[PDB]
Amino acid sequence: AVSVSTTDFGNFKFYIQHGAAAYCNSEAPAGAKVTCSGNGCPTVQSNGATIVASFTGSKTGIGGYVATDPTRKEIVVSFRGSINIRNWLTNLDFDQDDCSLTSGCGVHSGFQNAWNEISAAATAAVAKARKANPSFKVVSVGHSLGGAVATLAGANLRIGGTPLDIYTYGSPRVGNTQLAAFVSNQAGGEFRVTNAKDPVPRLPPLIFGYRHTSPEYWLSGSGGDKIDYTINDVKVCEGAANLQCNGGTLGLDIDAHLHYFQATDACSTMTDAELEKKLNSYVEMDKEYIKTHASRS
Repeated sequence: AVSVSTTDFGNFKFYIQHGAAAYCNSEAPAGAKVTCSGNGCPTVQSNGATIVASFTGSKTGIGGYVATDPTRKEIVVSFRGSINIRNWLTNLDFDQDDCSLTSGCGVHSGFQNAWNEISAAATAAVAKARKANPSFKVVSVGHSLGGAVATLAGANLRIGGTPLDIYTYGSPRVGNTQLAAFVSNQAGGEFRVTNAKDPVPRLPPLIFGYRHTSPEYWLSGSGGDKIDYTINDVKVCEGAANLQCNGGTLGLDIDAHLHYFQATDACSTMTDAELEKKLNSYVEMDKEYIKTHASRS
C-alpha cells in the first residue's frame, strides 16, 4: 500500500510556505528574497530562498515564481491561488477543454489557460536556475486553484525533460480520468494534501468527468481553522475516484481551505446556505455515481 512518513509530513508542512508565498512574491524581481509577512513562510526565509523570476498572466490572474533554496538544494515553482475563492465557488467553473498530454485527455479550461498564459516564462526560469545550480532537484507547488495549475506545469515540465515532484494543498480536481492517470503514472510523486472538509478538493464534480491524482494525504480533523495536525491525523485514500476522504465530505467550510498547517492567506452572487446546498448536491451526485459503478471495472 502507500502511507505517510516522518519526512513526508515534514515536506508537507514545509511546502505551503512556498504556496502561501506565491501570494506576494509573484511580483518579486529576480535576485529578491522570497519573503512573507505574518510569518507566512519563515522557514523559506530562514533558508536563502531567492527568486529566479516571477510572472503573471494578466488575462487570467495566474501568478507564480521560481526560487532557489541554497539550504535545501532545490528549485521550486510556486503558483498562487485565488485571492477570492468563495467567489470562484459561486461561479462554478467546470467547463473542460481538450488536452494533448495523453490520448483522449480532457482538462479544465481555466487551469490550462492560466498555465498557458505564463508557461514560457515559467519554463525558462526553471531552466535558468537549473543550469545555475546543476545539483538541485525541482518541485512544483501551489495551494488552491494555484495547485491545479501547479499540477499541469508539473506534467508539462516533466515531458519537457526536467523531472519533478508536485506538492499541492486544497487543489481542485484538474482534469479527467486519463489526464489524472497520465500525471499519476508519470515518474515522480504527486502529493496532494486536503484539509478536513475543504469544499474545493471535491471540484469539479466526479459526475462531470473530473478525476483526481493518487494518492491523497487527507488531514482528518475538524480543521475549521486548525493548524496543529500531525502525521497521526493523516489518512491515505488511493485511486482516481475515491470519496472515502475529502471528496465525500460536506458543508462550506472554506475556512479549512484557508488552513493547511498554517494560514494560507497570511501574505495577502448567491447566499451562503445557498452555495452550500449546491455544493452538497454535487458530492451527493458523486456518491450516487460511485455507488452505481461499484460492480464495474
